Amino acid sequence: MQNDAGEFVDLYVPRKCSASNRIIGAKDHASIQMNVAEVDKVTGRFNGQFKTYAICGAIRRMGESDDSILRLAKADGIVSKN
Amino acid sequence: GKCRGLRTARKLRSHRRDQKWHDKQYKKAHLGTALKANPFGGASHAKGIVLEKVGVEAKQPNSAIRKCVRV
Amino acid sequence: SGALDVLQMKEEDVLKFLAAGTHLGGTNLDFQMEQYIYKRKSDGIYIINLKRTWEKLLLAARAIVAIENPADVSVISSRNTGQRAVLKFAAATGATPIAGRFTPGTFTNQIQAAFREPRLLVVTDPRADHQPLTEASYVNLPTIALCNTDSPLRYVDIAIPCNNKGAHSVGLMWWMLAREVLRMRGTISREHPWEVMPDLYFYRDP
Amino acid sequence: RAKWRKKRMRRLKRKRRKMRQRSK
Amino acid sequence: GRVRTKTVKKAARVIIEKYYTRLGNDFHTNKRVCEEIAIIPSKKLRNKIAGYVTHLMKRIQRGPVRGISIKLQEEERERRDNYVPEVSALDQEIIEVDPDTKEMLKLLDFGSLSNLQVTQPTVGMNFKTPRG
Amino acid sequence: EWMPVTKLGRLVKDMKIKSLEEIYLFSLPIKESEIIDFFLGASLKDEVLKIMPVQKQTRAGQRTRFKAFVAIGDYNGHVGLGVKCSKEVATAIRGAIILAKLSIVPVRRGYWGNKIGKPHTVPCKVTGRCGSVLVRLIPAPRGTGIVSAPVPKKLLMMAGIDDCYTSARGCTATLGNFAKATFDAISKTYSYLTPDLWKETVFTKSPYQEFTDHLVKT
Amino acid sequence: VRMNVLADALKSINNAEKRGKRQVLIRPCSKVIVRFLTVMMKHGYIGEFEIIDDHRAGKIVVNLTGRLNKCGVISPRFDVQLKDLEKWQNNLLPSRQFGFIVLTTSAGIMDHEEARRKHTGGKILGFFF
Amino acid sequence: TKKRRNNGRAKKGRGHVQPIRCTNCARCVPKDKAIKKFVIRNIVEAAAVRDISEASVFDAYVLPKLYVKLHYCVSCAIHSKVVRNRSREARKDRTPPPRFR
RNA sequence: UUAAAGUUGCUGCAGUUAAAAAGCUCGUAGUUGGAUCU
RNA sequence: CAGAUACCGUCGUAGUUCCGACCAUAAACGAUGCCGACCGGCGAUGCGGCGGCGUUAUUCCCAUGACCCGCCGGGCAGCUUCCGGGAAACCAAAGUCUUUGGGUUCCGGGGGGAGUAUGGUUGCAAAGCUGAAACUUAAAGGAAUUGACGGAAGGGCACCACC
Ligand SMILES: [Zn+2]
Repeated sequence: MQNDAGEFVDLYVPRKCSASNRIIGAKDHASIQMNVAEVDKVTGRFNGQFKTYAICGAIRRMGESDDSILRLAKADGIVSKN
Repeated sequence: GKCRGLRTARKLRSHRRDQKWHDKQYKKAHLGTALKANPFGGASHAKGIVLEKVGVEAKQPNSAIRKCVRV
Repeated sequence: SGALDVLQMKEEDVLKFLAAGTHLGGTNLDFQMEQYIYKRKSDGIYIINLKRTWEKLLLAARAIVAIENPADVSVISSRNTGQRAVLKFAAATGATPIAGRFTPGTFTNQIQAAFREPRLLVVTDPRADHQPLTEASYVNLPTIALCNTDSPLRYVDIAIPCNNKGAHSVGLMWWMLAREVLRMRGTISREHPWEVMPDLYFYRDP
Repeated sequence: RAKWRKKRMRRLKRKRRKMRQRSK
Repeated sequence: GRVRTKTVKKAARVIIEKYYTRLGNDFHTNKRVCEEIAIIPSKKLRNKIAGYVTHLMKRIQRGPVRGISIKLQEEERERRDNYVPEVSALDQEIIEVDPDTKEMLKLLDFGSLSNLQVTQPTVGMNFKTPRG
Repeated sequence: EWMPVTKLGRLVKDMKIKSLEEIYLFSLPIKESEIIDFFLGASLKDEVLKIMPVQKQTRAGQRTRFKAFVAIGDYNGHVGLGVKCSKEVATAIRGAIILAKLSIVPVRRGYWGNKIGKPHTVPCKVTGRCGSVLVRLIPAPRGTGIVSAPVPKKLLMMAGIDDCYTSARGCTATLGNFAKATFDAISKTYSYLTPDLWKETVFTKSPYQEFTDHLVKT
Repeated sequence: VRMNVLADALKSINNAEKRGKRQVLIRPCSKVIVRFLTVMMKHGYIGEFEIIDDHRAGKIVVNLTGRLNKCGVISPRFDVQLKDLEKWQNNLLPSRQFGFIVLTTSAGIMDHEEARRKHTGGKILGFFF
Repeated sequence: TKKRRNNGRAKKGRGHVQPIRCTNCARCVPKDKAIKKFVIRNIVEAAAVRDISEASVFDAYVLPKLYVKLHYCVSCAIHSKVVRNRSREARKDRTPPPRFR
């Protein structure tokens, strides 16, 4: 990924699953990257910003991508406590 | 599966000794019956005297007469 | 709702949920839908937690709002009970509707007639709309689904706990999503109630 | 059938018991 | 047997979906509107299209068909779809609620609802089908 | 004249997407060969590995049809393999080349010992599996070359690998499975997690989201 | 019966991380298990863990970070001299840039590089990468 | 190669099952392998009921039935068309035939 | 005769259908053996 | 029946039954050694225990039984799954195997000759156990796929088929 001279010698840096920390390969066509919008505290309209989550095909074949995204959104404050 | 202890060397070596005899190359080389049945007796060449000229007909699908000699 | 007091669910909405029978599920429970229910009542019917339903509906609305092109979102319903509510959801927000039979190869076959490349997919039933939802695993599609207590959650990324069987419940659930999408975009005021009533989304037996 | 050949090979042995003895 | 073919059926469906306004129930008029528009070879093929057109227009009066799409029919079905009663089906003076749902609403700080009415649940716990 | 039909082709043809690794980063399926011809092009070279006749028994005799295996590579970290069956050999080869282009994957290269210069070998020992055939790749010292059979050596040279030890188990006489097992092992180099790739990922906007306005008006 | 409890400890952790789980329970606990887990943790492979007391052989709850490819035991505990370590690490480790062999020496339970620094051999407990 | 997961039987968790005789051959068949049918028929057929009630001295007499349990070997159930052959997947359908309709 | 032979397999093979788990259980030698002490 | 030393039928000896000694073999099969850990769901069933509305032993006291709804442990199994494996058929074990080590017993090494000869041993016998070689051979074999055929089962058509 880098040599002794410090130069970066990697063709590209792949993505990693937000749930299982697995590398998302170039032929993983069942992986998703999802944006969830952010709102204003007062008026409650679309601020213009979003938060991004990447889920891998193995995790969303397993049936656990619904709970994974809910956990990740709870961690970021988007979803209320319980 | 196979035993994997630290005091298993005798078991492993004896089993290998016993099971090598089921290898037909090993048995043929190390048994001694294939050395007594070899007309050359372990030599690469041998000398002999011609008794008769013979003709051996080939195995199918080939049809010919291979020309041999009895020695 | 990020614990915000403007995004909390109100009594006029809980009364709509109760009248449509949204809180009422089936006799069976999927093991990955267990966290969304409150309790099982005698006569063996599971009760869905309306607080959880509201949170998941708002998350789905956020996911929809994040799509820049309104037409990139495709909404699909196979059963007739959802066919009037997906043609009406698509007429208010601009999404692309598919009501009826889904042709296999819509998302994967690149020379067909009705070939499309959505950025987001919303379906009415995971069990009934299974072909559009598995075909989305070939082309990197996120999926939002309306889920009952017996609904599998494969290839489902946002599952909304609701009664997806009753016509009133389906129409109400599609009408609430459009309402939240419009109120999050900022085309509808959040104080005045919507002048469109849920009845426009309902299914009528001829 | 191998059952019959097994039966055949046993009659041969039973007869060779008689025709090949220690007294021979 | 007297069964049409995909050529005549396709041509007739196209004619109906493109020229709904002029076509009607009469055969001898639809026979004359087809010759004016569609470049069709001889009378025998012209008539088998214009006969299935007349047959297929009667079905439209009974309601829509799964083979054609008229935008005027789209407008009519949209007028049918834009139907809402004055009093909705979801605004009720009294809503019947089970004792178990009432506790869920209590956890939802909705214990002040005044349209609710807790009912008596069924006692016999018999909700399964007999086996065999 | 490239008239693209997918929205990835309409962004490649309009200079918006300017790298193949930009498409690889988002795992988007590539359905048009002109996208590959656009970026790699003059770098690509192909090789016909075998021509397999296959037969289908019928009432009136056999029915013969020919199968072609084609490998493709730029010798600089990209490699693909495609197979096609058709009634005529020329058509089979022409159609297999397209598939080989559409299968092109990147290859990760690493260092055996000290890290001086460009990477020359596989980053770690990797195994590929295909229908009774197992192919193992082991990193090798610089300058050793590719110690392998003639069939996987072609694909290993196409991919830019310079040094590698190889091992093979199973029926390797079926080169259709022998070539698909080494191609599988090469694909895994960008799937193996190493302490190099332990950093948190930063998410960049996808091209579909970034060129929304361009795609709407085109 | 249960022999080599550390084998069961390491097989449970490997099997859970294949499933993408965030926590694993290990029973029974043992001090060899704890030292091996600490060696794995100081290299950034598992993360914080916790021991539950039972007035018996306790148990362990381990947090998993998705950074583990394999962790395995070697049975029996072969004796390793400092001149035979290179062959072992060639046979067991996936590369010369990452991976560790865990040994027990008279200076403690460590990995194959600390053993080289301290100039000592020992007995091989296992490996992880 | 193996055709059925249950070996064509119902034997599970036991060693030996007592045999029975086929009704048609008198062939020994294991009881869990035999094809069994319970037949409840009428003594008189519909071709004779009209001639039986007119001669009956009892008003509203109900004619008796006949109860027979029949056991078949695998060969007779096939020859007598009691059991047919069916496709590989259909073989896994073990619902009784829709006769009760 | 060595490699090829991971076709003698300690590293490192196989035993449902291709060669192959003893009819079953007991039992001595052999092999292996749970926490726990600065 | 061409022939029947068979299949079909009429008799019928040993045997089939019991008591007491031998014999130690089966497609003795789940064609799958035993002990231990981890890895997905769902509904049933047999036993033991624990809890809970309500029916019934006729109108009541409690236990006790028969139903009903669940939970726990040990069993015989079943359905489903992109858990993973496999040449595949298929298997929640036949999984956790080139990312190769939990413990241990037995056993295999291309096809024949051949489970034969010979020696030993057990048995009244029949036989059981142990068990070669000379020689011969380029394949034998396992799964799955298209056809062809079936004295295998279901449908359809024809006055060059019948009615
Ligand atoms: Zn019979």
